Amino acid sequence: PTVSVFSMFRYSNWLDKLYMVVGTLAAIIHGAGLPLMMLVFGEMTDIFANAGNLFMNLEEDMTRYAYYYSGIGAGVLVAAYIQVSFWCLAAGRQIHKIRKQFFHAIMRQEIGWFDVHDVGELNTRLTDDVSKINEGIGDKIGMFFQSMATFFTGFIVGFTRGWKLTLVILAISPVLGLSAAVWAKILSSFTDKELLAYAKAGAVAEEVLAAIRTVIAFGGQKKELERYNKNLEEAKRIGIKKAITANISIGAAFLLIYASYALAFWYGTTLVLSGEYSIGQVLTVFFSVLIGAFSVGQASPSIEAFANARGAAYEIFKIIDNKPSIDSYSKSGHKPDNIKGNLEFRNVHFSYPSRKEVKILKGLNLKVQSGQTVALVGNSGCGKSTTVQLMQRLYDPTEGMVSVDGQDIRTINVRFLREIIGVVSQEPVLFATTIAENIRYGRENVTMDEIEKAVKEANAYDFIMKLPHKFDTLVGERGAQLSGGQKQRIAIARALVRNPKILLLDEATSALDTESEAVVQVALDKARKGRTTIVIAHRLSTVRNADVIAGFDDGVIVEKGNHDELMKEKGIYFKLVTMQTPVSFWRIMKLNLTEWPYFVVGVFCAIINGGLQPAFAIIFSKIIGVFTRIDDPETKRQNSNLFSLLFLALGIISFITFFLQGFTFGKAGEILTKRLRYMVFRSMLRQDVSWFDDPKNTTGALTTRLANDAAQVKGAIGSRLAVITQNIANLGTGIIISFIYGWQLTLLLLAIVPIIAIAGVVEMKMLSGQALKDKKELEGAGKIATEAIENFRTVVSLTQEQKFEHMYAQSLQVPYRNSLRKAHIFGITFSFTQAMMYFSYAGCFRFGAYLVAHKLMSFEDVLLVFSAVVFGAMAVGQVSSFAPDYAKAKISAAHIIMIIEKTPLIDSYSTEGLMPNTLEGNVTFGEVVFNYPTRPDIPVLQGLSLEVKKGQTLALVGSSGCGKSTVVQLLERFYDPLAGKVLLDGKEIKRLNVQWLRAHLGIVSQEPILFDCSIAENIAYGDNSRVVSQEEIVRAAKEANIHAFIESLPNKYSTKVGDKGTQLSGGQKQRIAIARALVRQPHILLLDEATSALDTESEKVVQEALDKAREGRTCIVIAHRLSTIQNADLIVVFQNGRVKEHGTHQQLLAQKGIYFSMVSVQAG
Amino acid sequence: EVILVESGGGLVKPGGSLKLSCAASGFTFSSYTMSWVRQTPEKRLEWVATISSGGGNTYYPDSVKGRFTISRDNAKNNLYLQMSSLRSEDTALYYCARYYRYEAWFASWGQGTLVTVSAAKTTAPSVYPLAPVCGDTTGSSVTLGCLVKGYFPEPVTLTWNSGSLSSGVHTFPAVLQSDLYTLSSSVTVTSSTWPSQSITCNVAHPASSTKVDKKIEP
Amino acid sequence: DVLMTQTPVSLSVSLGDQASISCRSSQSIVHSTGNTYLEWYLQKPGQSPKLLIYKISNRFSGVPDRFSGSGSGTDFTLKISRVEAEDLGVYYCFQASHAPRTFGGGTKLEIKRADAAPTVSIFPPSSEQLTSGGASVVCFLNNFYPKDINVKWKIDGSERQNGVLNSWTDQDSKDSTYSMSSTLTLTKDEYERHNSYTCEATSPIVKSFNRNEC
Ligand SMILES: COc1cc2c(cc1OC)CN(CCc1ccc(NC(=O)c3cc(OC)c(OC)cc3NC(=O)c3cnc4ccccc4c3)cc1)CC2
Ligand SMILES: COc1cc2c(cc1OC)CN(CCc1ccc(NC(=O)c3cc(OC)c(OC)cc3NC(=O)c3cnc4ccccc4c3)cc1)CC2
Ligand SMILES: CC(C)CCC[C@@H](C)[C@H]1CC[C@H]2[C@@H]3CC=C4C[C@@H](O)CC[C@]4(C)[C@H]3CC[C@]12C
Ligand SMILES: CC(C)CCC[C@@H](C)[C@H]1CC[C@H]2[C@@H]3CC=C4C[C@@H](O)CC[C@]4(C)[C@H]3CC[C@]12C
Ligand SMILES: CC(C)CCC[C@@H](C)[C@H]1CC[C@H]2[C@@H]3CC=C4C[C@@H](O)CC[C@]4(C)[C@H]3CC[C@]12C
Ligand SMILES: CC(C)CCC[C@@H](C)[C@H]1CC[C@H]2[C@@H]3CC=C4C[C@@H](O)CC[C@]4(C)[C@H]3CC[C@]12C
Ligand SMILES: CC(C)CCC[C@@H](C)[C@H]1CC[C@H]2[C@@H]3CC=C4C[C@@H](O)CC[C@]4(C)[C@H]3CC[C@]12C
Ligand SMILES: CC(C)CCC[C@@H](C)[C@H]1CC[C@H]2[C@@H]3CC=C4C[C@@H](O)CC[C@]4(C)[C@H]3CC[C@]12C
Ligand SMILES: CC(C)CCC[C@@H](C)[C@H]1CC[C@H]2[C@@H]3CC=C4C[C@@H](O)CC[C@]4(C)[C@H]3CC[C@]12C
Ligand SMILES: CC(C)CCC[C@@H](C)[C@H]1CC[C@H]2[C@@H]3CC=C4C[C@@H](O)CC[C@]4(C)[C@H]3CC[C@]12C
Ligand SMILES: CC(C)CCC[C@@H](C)[C@H]1CC[C@H]2[C@@H]3CC=C4C[C@@H](O)CC[C@]4(C)[C@H]3CC[C@]12C
Ligand SMILES: CC(C)CCC[C@@H](C)[C@H]1CC[C@H]2[C@@H]3CC=C4C[C@@H](O)CC[C@]4(C)[C@H]3CC[C@]12C
Ligand SMILES: CC(C)CCC[C@@H](C)[C@H]1CC[C@H]2[C@@H]3CC=C4C[C@@H](O)CC[C@]4(C)[C@H]3CC[C@]12C
Repeated sequence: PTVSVFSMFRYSNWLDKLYMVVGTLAAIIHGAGLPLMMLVFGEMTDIFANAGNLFMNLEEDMTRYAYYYSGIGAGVLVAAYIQVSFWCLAAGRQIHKIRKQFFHAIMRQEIGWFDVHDVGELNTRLTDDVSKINEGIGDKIGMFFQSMATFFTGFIVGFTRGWKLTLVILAISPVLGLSAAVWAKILSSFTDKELLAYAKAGAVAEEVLAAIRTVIAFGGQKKELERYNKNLEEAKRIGIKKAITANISIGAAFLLIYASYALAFWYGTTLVLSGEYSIGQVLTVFFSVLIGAFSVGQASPSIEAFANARGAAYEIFKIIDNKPSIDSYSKSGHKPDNIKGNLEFRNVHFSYPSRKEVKILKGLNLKVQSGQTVALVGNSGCGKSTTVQLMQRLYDPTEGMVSVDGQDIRTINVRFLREIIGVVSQEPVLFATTIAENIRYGRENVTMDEIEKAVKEANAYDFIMKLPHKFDTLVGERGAQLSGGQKQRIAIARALVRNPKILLLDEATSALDTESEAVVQVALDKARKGRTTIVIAHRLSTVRNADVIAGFDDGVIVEKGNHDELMKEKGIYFKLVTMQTPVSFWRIMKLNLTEWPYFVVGVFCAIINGGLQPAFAIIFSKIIGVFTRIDDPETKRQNSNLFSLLFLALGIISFITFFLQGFTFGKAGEILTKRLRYMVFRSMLRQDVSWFDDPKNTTGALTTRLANDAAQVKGAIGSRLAVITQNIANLGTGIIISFIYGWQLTLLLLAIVPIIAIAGVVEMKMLSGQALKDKKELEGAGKIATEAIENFRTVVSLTQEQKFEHMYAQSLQVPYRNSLRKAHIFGITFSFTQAMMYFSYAGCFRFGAYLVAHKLMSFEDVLLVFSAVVFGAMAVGQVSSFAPDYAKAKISAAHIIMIIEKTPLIDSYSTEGLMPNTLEGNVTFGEVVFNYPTRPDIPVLQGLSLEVKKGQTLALVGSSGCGKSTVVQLLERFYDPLAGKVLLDGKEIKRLNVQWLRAHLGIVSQEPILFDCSIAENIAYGDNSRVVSQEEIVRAAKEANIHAFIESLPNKYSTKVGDKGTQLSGGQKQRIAIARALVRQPHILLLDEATSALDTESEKVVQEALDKAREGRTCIVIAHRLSTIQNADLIVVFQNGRVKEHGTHQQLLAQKGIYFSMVSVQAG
Repeated sequence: EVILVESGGGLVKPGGSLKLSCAASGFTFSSYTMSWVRQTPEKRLEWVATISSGGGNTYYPDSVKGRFTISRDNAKNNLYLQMSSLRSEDTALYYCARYYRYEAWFASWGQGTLVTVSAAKTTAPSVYPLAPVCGDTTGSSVTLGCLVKGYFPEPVTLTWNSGSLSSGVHTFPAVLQSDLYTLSSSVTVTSSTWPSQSITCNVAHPASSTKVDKKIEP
Repeated sequence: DVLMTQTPVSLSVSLGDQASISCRSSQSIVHSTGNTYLEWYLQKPGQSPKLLIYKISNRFSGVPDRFSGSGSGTDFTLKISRVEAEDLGVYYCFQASHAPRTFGGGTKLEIKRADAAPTVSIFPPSSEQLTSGGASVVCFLNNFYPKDINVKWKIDGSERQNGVLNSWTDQDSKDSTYSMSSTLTLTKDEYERHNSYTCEATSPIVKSFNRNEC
């Protein structure tokens, strides 16, 4: 990780090297601005003392010093600007370069490698790592150098003025620098700590919010809520301990600063009264050294930031440097000229590097001539798609050599070969760009005449003619705006615009109807005479007119020949053909009212922290006055001991007050956040499912709302109260004391108070390193990088690195132009505010010398007004900067309230309704129509009806996506239909009890989902509000034939299973799903794909418990395997939501319809 | 320059309380330590109090402690010493003082005020003329005199011709005996002055409001 | 308590020469900070004491540079040189190092000059005094030197009265002489009983009045 320091600046032109050198010099000069100011001030105090003791010369001398101050002001102005701007510019440019190259390197990558890392994590990683690198490079280095200069100038000034007092302060300086470092780190990392604390809970929250429909089906919302509560208690305890520690450390830092003031002034009075040092000289030395030793503390955030940058840089430069075995762009690739269609495969062995232990392929040998339509038939699992992906050189075979027209692929260019193989994969997805652009994505220079010819070959011009913006329609994300058939037809067109030499279709007519598939195949035979073609499909209507048909078995191509050859061969294909023939209010505190004690105490301490600034002035002023006036030694010694004691006491009570304020308001924030997270989670579990359907509410938005809004409400309330209190104390007292002691000077400084406050705020934002607005805005340009990799379809269809690499660069170009304007504007804003501080220092003290001159007010008074007003304003600024934005937090509280008071349609807690004591078990659907609330225009149902009696094994067979699980969601009270009538034993479900119907029945999900707990508990999951006996646990485990795999495992019924059963296999987690449904003992039982991933000996041992228990309970099984369908009672076939055939299985086998084509598919 | 002017004091009976106030002008009084010093009739000196500038530090020697309070009113630049329980020994002349930067305690002294503490009714003096036998022509001059006797307290004023005659005067210090003071003054004028124009002895005893002008006749 | 003692009390000096006063301080007067804080003061006859030196070496602003001072630890001295008749009075030492503060005993200066006989004059009692029952005869001895002078009263020539009230003025700054008055106080009856009283300054200086009134 921490290697190649000089390499992080590798992407740096000459201009950026210049910018960095000039910026660091401006930094060092800025650093030598505070110390010299303290020297000038220490001499001005000597002048005020002497002249007062006498003073008509006062004014004149002060004129001189005013010039000096103004001088330094201007200097620290220019340096400041040149520093900040220049460093920002350097970082800016480098970041841009890194960004633009990184995405490029990300775009080209072996597909095997792509399999190893997740898409989501990588995408996040790009942006987050680049922002971290920039945070380092930008300003942390310049601020480090400024601090280094401020520290060394401080110590040298302190050693030249007077060396003894600066020795003493060096002695207590380590403790001071360490305090500064700790304090800076805390302020910077306070927001980060919370994200680390909450993670353990956040995981469980994310799991259960992900699998909402499942957990709702199992009634186990309460138990899950319990787990979440436990993780919340842990998070609350961590956050409270961290609050105690942060505040004890800040309290101790303040106590140490005040004790340093007390020590320095005690020793300074011993010196001054001894005659060695003047009072202004003690001030010079002490302040130069104190400020020089605080500067060291600021360096740590900068050094820590640089280490982080180095870390992320290593992992990004690995991906850049990483050279894949197969590159997408090759200049050395040999390109052929007389490209004639010829395919040669010999001894081809290859395995996926994602799972290299399993070998799917054990050698395939093929020779395909030109114009030869070759079809390959075989069950899903032999790897037709594997051969398709092997063709385009998405990988390389581990054994043998493949060749295209004589010479092998291993010495010829990859891009030239990839452009001349038109491939359509299994699933098409329409891009977001306009359809003209999508069809243009084939090749660069295509005119609209070729476009119209290609779309008329694709026969996809009717739905282009019906919809507006016939070449300007922006299709939505992932082809959601249009239908699937139009999608696949335009995908065929998108392939055909390349004018290829070898055409490869992979399941090109999955969801297509009859006539469109027919005209598409006619168009395919229209353009097959000059090219070689390979077609993979499930429908045999487009296969029978091919050249050669072949057959996969265990990855090996077994049967070869024409149609009649495989007819007389009587193989598996002969079996196949024989079988075939908004609103926000101030009610965000009314919820935390119950915690009013913590606030009262917390307000009190609050005032005291604000009040400390005036006290420290009144003593500071007075302490300097002990050497202005003309008293004897003993009076000076006694009054100086008294005020030094007051410095110590102010420190001790500052410690106590900061600790108590922090601890109280922090426990208020913690308790508010706990209660909000718990209540919001509870109301989310109670919420309906359709609410989770809405696209505005998504699986992630809910997790993000939980972890941000619940956390920001505490800011919105507590921080607001504590900030207004601290500030009103600290500024009201200051302006009143200053109004009393001298009003002429107080008006002059009140005229400037705004700018000083704004300058404190700006410096606080610099230290806090608040995230850069520009990238936050630029987020709009990231969706390109997200989509262009997420799809991974046209990217495979065409290398597309140029088109999408350039669209990304182009979208990036706009925020870059704004980033430099931002760097200049912010440099100027920083420089002006600091220079204003120095000029204020000059103008206040000059006017004060004119006042002292005309005996209008003393010197103690001008000093007290200066401190209590000017630095009171600066403290107002800093504390108002720490406060979180009130508008963000107020809107957020309104959002949380919207969720909390949200009313669910289907109540889950109420018991009202129809509660009969008995039932029979008959279900009757009549004219039921259902439309999805997210898809109001697309009707999936058109008035179904069904009659189910006791113990009637009702099979539901149909296409993938014809309303198979819809009848389940209509039974389980997920979606109530708009029309139709459902009678449950002559009892309408809409009038019954809601939890009784969810209590009675029990189902197995379409995909098995497992909570993060032990398998014995996980398999048991399914029954609640009941004492769960372990004899029923082991009985269910024997009945589902999972008892073996449980008794085999160590800690057999305590074995911790991860998220969604990712540790154990799919057949086992499907079997334990069966054992989960089994403990319910339902009188109505539903099965949805009971044998999706299961062995043939395990299907029988699953079905034997079913057949023995199918008596007494109504059973409804929905699957694609015909094994459970042959033995069913009545069978219902669907077609676009319409019941086509119903009755017994022998009646459907007599009258040959579509169920005859369904049943007879692979039998014989 | 610095003008310090004391006022108060006079005659008081033991156990008594007095208030001496010294008006100070010219030197931004609110920024200077101020001390009070005393001098007894034995001609010795002592220290009696100090007070810091506009502040609360007060110091005292053991004797005066608990009986003497010192304060300053900056609104008008005043310094007040308030005495109580006056023992018979604090008869004295009290001078204000100022504090010099560079640490030199008593820099500018105001004019002394006289405080007399003794159980004795104010006795008015008897003023007697003093002249030679029928104006004796002595050399080339004439020495006249004036005798004030039986006077108490000590503060008494004597001038010749309202202050006209000052060149040849000899005012002798008062001698105390039997709780009564005696003082005398001489004046030497040419023979062509006194018998021609009469010389008058002006005597003022403030404590008894006594004021008498005794002409010197032959 | 610190006690300050000035060795020379009566330091008579010739006009034009150098005179030195020495003040010895117990306990080695030294403040904590390190400054001796020993100051001298001058008081002229009939005026308020004024500052001469605010420190052993430092001289107050306005003092002729002939007044010098030197001091080590527990001993200090003041060297006046070129004595001038305006430098006639009393010299005090003040120390502020210790928590009480104490002036030393005064030392008196004297401008040495030549001898001078007093201008004696005698005065009979006034008529007003004789009316009230008293008779005070006053004798003036003006402008003499040195101060050591006797005066004898002689009633009826032979008698030597001794109930007299003497009084001396301090050395005058102009001519450096002394003056004294002798007031013989007797009753009116004891006075009416004699008519021969004189005033002798001590080859004495005699002065007498022939009768009580003339
Ligand atoms: C003209 O000034 C300057 C201002 C600035 C800079 C440089 C300056 O050039 C010098 C540079 N930037 C950062 C440096 C900086 C350092 C410290 C603080 N904040 C306190 O120092 C303080 C905090 C208290 O609460 C946390 C508190 O009360 C508890 C009493 C505090 N300080 C005083 O009252 C104080 C100290 N020294 C004085 C010297 C002369 C006259 C008045 C003085 C008053 C704020 C900013 C921004 C502003
Ligand atoms: C959960 O509840 C809450 C808890 C808390 C807050 C808010 C809460 O709820 C919203 C906010 N709290 C912030 C208080 C704060 C603000 C700004 C500063 N910033 C400097 O202190 C400084 C920075 C320099 O640059 C980084 C620098 O450069 C040299 C010199 C600096 N200070 C001095 O020089 C100096 C000089 N004299 C002093 C005399 C007496 C006492 C302090 C003195 C300091 C320090 C503290 C902390 C706790
Ligand atoms: C930020 C600085 C280095 C650049 C701005 C101009 C600098 C060099 C000028 C402007 C005012 C000048 C200072 C003004 C007054 C003094 C006090 C004197 O007793 C020492 C020199 C010193 C400290 C000067 C040093 C040089 C100085 C600081
Ligand atoms: C990297 C750092 C050291 C560079 C900063 C330059 C600073 C430290 C230099 C430039 C001008 C210098 C100052 C010029 C004048 C004086 C006046 C003298 O009475 C004390 C030293 C002092 C105050 C110098 C201190 C050091 C100084 C401030
Ligand atoms: C581990 C700790 C003790 C480190 C502290 C730094 C030490 C080495 C330094 C810092 C302050 C310094 C002291 C400060 C002042 C003086 C007065 C001088 O006339 C004698 C040395 C002495 C007493 C110094 C000795 C060395 C010293 C103690
Ligand atoms: C590191 C800290 C927390 C531990 C103690 C360090 C400080 C407080 C110590 C280290 C050296 C110490 C100093 C050593 C010598 C002297 C000289 C003396 O005339 C006054 C006390 C003084 C000035 C001491 C004050 C306290 C002191 C400054
Ligand atoms: C650890 C670092 C900050 C050192 C802290 C120790 C400080 C607070 C200590 C060391 C020396 C101490 C001083 C020593 C003596 C006196 C005289 C007394 O009449 C008042 C308290 C006072 C003035 C003390 C104040 C507290 C003090 C200054
Ligand atoms: C009491 C008298 C003498 C002076 C008080 C003037 C008042 C009106 C001033 C002084 C301090 C100021 C507050 C200081 C800081 C903040 C935090 C900011 O986020 C909202 C405004 C607010 C709350 C200011 C409002 C106006 C304010 C309260
Ligand atoms: C912060 C900014 C806007 C302050 C505005 C400056 C003006 C309006 C103020 C600030 C200082 C003020 C001056 C300060 C003192 C004097 C001297 C007096 O004999 C005449 C008025 C005069 C000349 C004032 C006039 C008005 C004045 C110049
Ligand atoms: C910003 C607003 C609130 C105030 C602006 C600051 C001005 C108005 C303040 C700052 C200094 C002040 C001046 C200081 C002295 C004088 C001289 C007098 O003969 C007229 C009033 C006048 C002129 C004051 C008026 C108000 C004043 C000029
Ligand atoms: C009655 C007196 C106080 C009039 C002066 C009003 C001043 C002191 C008050 C009124 C409005 C206040 C400002 C309101 C807004 C902001 C922005 C905030 O992010 C920093 C504080 C800052 C800059 C406040 C500073 C203090 C402020 C300027
Ligand atoms: C706050 C700063 C940045 C702007 C205001 C600067 C002030 C300090 C400037 C602006 C105007 C200036 C005043 C202009 C006129 C006079 C009258 C003169 O007889 C005394 C000086 C005095 C009073 C000047 C003092 C300094 C002054 C008040
Ligand atoms: C704000 C930036 C961009 C412009 C620079 C502001 C300058 C010109 C302002 C800010 C502070 C002001 C100074 C404050 C005080 C004095 C002392 C006076 O006796 C002469 C004018 C002088 C020196 C002022 C001149 C003008 C001044 C220097």
